[PDB]
Amino acid sequence: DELCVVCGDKATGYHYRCITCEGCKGFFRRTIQKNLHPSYSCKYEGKCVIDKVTRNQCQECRFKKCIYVGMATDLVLDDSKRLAKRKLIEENREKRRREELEK
Amino acid sequence: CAICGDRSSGKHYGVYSCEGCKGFFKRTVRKDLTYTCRDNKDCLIDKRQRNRCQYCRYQKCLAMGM
DNA sequence: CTGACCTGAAATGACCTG
DNA sequence: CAGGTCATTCAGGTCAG
Ligand SMILES: [Zn+2]
Ligand SMILES: [Zn+2]
Ligand SMILES: [Zn+2]
Ligand SMILES: [Zn+2]
Repeated sequence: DELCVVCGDKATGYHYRCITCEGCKGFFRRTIQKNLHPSYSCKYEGKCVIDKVTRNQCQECRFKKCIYVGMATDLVLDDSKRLAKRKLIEENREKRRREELEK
Repeated sequence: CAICGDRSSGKHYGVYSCEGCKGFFKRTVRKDLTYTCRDNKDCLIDKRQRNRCQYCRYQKCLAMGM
């Protein structure tokens, strides 16, 4: 763990099974969550360079690179699992009623 | 540890093992589900790589006796 | 839209109990 | 060394720039 396997920037640990930076992590998550890939279209031949500086220049090449290295699209929670998580966190915040139950 | 590379906290269940593979196996069979390797049960279980694959680590547990 | 930074569940693995 | 703790160590959401 140290450098992002997709663009070479500093990484923040494992994300979707790969050592990546917050940049590639966020991009991947949002592409899967909103199914944005189909609209991604390289404007040349899919050979664009993806490095810590050029990563935002071609969305399709950046996503095809995330797939190639092995980022797990299945670790991006579907709507039922995402909503269940928010539900859990919100209702857990019921520590409030207990705080006031102490005294 | 007969599983990873880490030292053994003595014997547990089916063999001498670390508290990592100990806790891991302690939890596994209790709240049990079914791990599934993302690869091909090749995942080398060692100190620095043990948490990467729960399939291989679990099979590795019962494999070496546990 | 991006990504540096955040919140908190959940898993791991240290360290005690008898 | 079966037994429990339970402080510590990767998801989705946020919003300025
Ligand atoms: Zn990156
Ligand atoms: Zn391109
Ligand atoms: Zn071990
Ligand atoms: Zn495996």
